[PDB]
Amino acid sequence: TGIKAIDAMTPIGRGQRQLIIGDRKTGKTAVCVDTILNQRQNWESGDPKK
Amino acid sequence: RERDAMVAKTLADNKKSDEQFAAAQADYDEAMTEARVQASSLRDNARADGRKVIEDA
Amino acid sequence: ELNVEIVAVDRNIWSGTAKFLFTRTTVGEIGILPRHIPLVAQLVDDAMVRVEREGEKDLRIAVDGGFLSVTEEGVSILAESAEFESEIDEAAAKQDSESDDPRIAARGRARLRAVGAI
Amino acid sequence: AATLRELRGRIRSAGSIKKITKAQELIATSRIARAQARLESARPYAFEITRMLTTLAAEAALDHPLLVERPEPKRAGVLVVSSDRGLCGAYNANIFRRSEELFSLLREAGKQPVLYVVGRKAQNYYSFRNWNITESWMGFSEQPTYENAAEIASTLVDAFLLEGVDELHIVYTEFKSMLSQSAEAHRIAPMVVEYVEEDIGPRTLYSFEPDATMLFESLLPRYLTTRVYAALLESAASELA
Amino acid sequence: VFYLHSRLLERCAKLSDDLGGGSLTGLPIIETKANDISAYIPTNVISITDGQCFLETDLFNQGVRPAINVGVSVSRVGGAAQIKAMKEVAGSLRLDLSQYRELEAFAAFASDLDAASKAQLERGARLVELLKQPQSQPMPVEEQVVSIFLGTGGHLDSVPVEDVRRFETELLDHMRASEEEILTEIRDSQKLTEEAADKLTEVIKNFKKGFAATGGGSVVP
Amino acid sequence: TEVIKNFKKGFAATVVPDEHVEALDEDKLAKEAVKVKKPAP
Amino acid sequence: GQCFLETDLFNQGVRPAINVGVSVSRVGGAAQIKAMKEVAGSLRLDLSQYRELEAFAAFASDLDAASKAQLERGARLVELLKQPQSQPMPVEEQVVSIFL
Amino acid sequence: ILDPSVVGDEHYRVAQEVIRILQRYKDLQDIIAILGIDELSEEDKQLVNRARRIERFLSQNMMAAEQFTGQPGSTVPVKETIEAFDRLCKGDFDHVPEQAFFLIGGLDDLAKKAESLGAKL
Amino acid sequence: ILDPSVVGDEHYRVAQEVIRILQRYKDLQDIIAILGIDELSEEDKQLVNRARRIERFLSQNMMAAEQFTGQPGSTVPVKETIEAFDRLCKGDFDHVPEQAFFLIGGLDDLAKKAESLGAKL
Amino acid sequence: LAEASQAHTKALEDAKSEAHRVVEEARTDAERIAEQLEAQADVEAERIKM
Ligand SMILES: Nc1ncnc2c1ncn2[C@@H]1O[C@H](COP(=O)(O)OP(=O)(O)OP(=O)(O)O)[C@@H](O)[C@H]1O
Ligand SMILES: [Mg+2]
Repeated sequence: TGIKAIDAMTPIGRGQRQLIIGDRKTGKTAVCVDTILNQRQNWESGDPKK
Repeated sequence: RERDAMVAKTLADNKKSDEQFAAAQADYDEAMTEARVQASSLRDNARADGRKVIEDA
Repeated sequence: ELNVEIVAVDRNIWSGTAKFLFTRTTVGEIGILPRHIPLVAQLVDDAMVRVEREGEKDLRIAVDGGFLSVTEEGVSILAESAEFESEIDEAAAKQDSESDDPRIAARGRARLRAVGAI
Repeated sequence: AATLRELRGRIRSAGSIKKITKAQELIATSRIARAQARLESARPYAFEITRMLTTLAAEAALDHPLLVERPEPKRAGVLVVSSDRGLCGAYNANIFRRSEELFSLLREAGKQPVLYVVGRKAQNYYSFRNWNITESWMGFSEQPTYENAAEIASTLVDAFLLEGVDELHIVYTEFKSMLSQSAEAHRIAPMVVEYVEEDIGPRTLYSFEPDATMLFESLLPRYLTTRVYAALLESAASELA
Repeated sequence: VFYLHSRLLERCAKLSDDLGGGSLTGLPIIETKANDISAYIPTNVISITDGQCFLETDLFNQGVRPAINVGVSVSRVGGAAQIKAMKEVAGSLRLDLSQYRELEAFAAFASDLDAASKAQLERGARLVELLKQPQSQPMPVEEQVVSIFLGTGGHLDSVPVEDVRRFETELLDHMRASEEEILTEIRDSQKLTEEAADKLTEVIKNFKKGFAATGGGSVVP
Repeated sequence: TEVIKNFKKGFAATVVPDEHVEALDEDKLAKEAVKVKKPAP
Repeated sequence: GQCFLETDLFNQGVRPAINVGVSVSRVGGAAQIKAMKEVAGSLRLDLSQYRELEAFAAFASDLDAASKAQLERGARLVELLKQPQSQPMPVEEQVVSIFL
Repeated sequence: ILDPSVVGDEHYRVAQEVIRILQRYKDLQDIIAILGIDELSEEDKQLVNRARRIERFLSQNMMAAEQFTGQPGSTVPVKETIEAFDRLCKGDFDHVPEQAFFLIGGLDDLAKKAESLGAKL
Repeated sequence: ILDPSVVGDEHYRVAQEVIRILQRYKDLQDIIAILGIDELSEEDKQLVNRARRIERFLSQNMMAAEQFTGQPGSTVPVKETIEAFDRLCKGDFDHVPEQAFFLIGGLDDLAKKAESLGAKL
Repeated sequence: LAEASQAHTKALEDAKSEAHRVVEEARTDAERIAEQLEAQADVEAERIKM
């Protein structure tokens, strides 16, 4: 995900479901958008496995 | 008189020697922290005008 | 040899063995050797206790508010305050000796006796 | 609605309070250890000055003002030793109960209590009751030094020798066995001459410079101060427990 | 409605190698009201998913951003979803943070604490400052490994708490510019061997003697 | 304001309590003593 | 606007039992004569801040001069607004009391 | 738009520090209610004083509220707001009472109401 | 069914003694964590040692672990467990190192594991 | 005292030399950072042109 808190404490694997749950204006969309943005290097690698 | 002046000069020499000894590390750290604060002056002005040119471009 | 026990109001200043304890009571200077008649005395305001051991060098302790007690056990010195020789800064010990407050001037004079001056 | 909100609010409030009180209890434990250390550190000087005072009184003129009781006792100066902080239990309340018992004992004998306090809690308790506090000392209840005790004892002995008191008492919490914090009233002046026994038979004669009476009268206020300091240390350890 | 959400979230799967080996990772989002995770739909989706990241408003206002409650957040996959370097540098992180949370009440009583307890307090403060991150700034895994190494190895015990973010930023900048071999072979080998750790310690020491704290002091141990 | 101050000129607003505590037992008031060794009871 | 009466304030002796912090009039000073509008200018905000300070300083060991002055003035103002039942005051006497 | 890219670094940093101080004050309010301001740290007491002054300086005499208090309203520019709250957060007004921050405008009104109380900015 | 009429008198007494010791250790754990084991009393430290020993002897080598380690799992009878924990509550093993209690079976495994670290009964 | 004085002047001159050696790397990494920023400039421009 690119977030140190998640990747270190609550790691998400390929095929897993990690609920993001919070009140409002707590940063849920930010977490998910950062996760999406973190795949930019994977896409640049061109490898369908990555 | 000469011998008493000699023992006094020896005491003062020991004291001043130990004081200059401490001042050695003192001014060494002073100079290197002046140097590293000068260094940290750079790498931010570079970041400053880098941000300025990135935004103006 | 004699057993010295210098105790303060809240701590044991020093304790050990000596061959000669020099101090100054309110009636004059005194020096205690291993065997010595039982005695109770009061040290002077600006008292300095000099302790002499066999191999070491003379301890020199400024004592403030002391009472000397020689017994069969040895020497026992009660103090309100005490300061060893190698713990006094002669600047404050000198500009306190010039003070107008009696007991603080006495303390300064004791520290000055202990550092070597006066 | 809005009842569950206030209930959750009270729950988080009580949780904060619980955390704070648990931390305060562990801190108080550590500081009890420290205060017991200070007490057992001040013990030796007390023992030695007591022994020297006994040796001096053996051959002295026992007519010192601090040693003879006065006909026409009109006033007793009481020193109440309380705390500055308030998260203790019935510590201050027990001190105040003992002090009221002492005041009602002193009014039975015609004496007028003159009140000196140590601590802010006693200040509050006695100003609320429109008392007359001659002197107050604050800020050294949890770590008292010998200089505070010296000041207190000098003021008390000056009041005793003189606008003048005929007795001197101390109401403080005695600390014993780490399990007994007991408020006690002691009489520090005038002292009572108690004869134990010859104990040792013929023994060596003690030399006194200049003589026994001078040293005795020089040691008596020092002994008062040592006892005031021991009382302060015991009360500090008791307050922490 | 439980069926409505479980039917949807059970289609996120990791397929077997016979089916191609593809995968679909789901990140469902649930908004709670007044931090009530015992509401109906929150309960359902907490029951369905494999792990939860709980985000608090209080943690957000305290400066902890992302505002993740690491105490209650959980991943049931766990270390099976980490590379070995991250699995190794972050194994001593959860217990450290729990100890810091237990000891937070003794912040103003460091002198009244065991030396180990004050060490745990300072380490936990550094680790809480280390898990902060700006918005829209994700880090590659090698840099997260280097950052959590800085944290849990002890190389932040000499940096002021209020300088940990800047120290980590500038150190990662330095390593991106100067020592690209460490990051490159962490990324390639997925582990942090002993020689990589040694070179990393060397670089950290040189940077520390180069780094300038905000209080004028030195971060050199 | 003048009227109020002239009125405060003549306005009249409206010791230790007993606590009804019983005397301490004299046996429990400790007395600091000087343990002399001379025989003279 | 609303005048919120409370049984806790009633039992405390505050009568009328108006909770000054949550009571309000949306018309405001337009519903007063100029004398009352000028003497009771920020009286409601003053009493609200006084209740806040009294709640905050419930266990304060020492307080600076400004906080203690606020507490004294607020206590006097609270005692000044108490009134018996069926005992009205003309508006000029109310102006005089608020001026006090 | 409370974002460093929109409002600037100083605006954002001052807002975040104000919010953090107010959050810490909210966390400490329960202890202060039950145990008192005395059982707090020196840092916590400093923060509580700063937070009371901050929460009073956030209030303002509004133009549409003159009908309720009789006091006219005030307009404060955003740069003055940011600089004033940066000073409050650093602690440059820890000697001014809690009042004189209440229903005022900028720093000039702060000075005037502080001196009307016997204080100096 | 931890009741004297179901399991017996000695089973119940041993279980209750174990539970008492573990609860006291739980109470002391926070004093140990914040202050340190050096601050505790003498009976306190003794109980801490005995309770760590009982904690570790409650562990076992499970039959689900034969796949990794390769050594079979223990099936300790009730009588042997009661007797072993009675002895552990008395203190017959306070000289044995802690590690001698991790993942073993009855008392024979305890002895053979202890003498592997240099400790007898 | 002779040794202490010569050690003081030696340490002083080494301190100044080390100050120079450090500001060297300072300005070097400064020009490198400026270069990285100018490099980001063209790509951030093209990302908007496209
Ligand atoms: N890691 C972060 N650091 C700093 N600011 C952040 C961070 N994450 C989010 N924010 C800020 O918090 C604000 C709200 O976050 P976000 O909109 O992502 O929350 P949300 O869960 O989508 O809430 P909602 O759906 O109610 O808007 C945003 O303006 C964003 O700038
Ligand atoms: Mg959103």
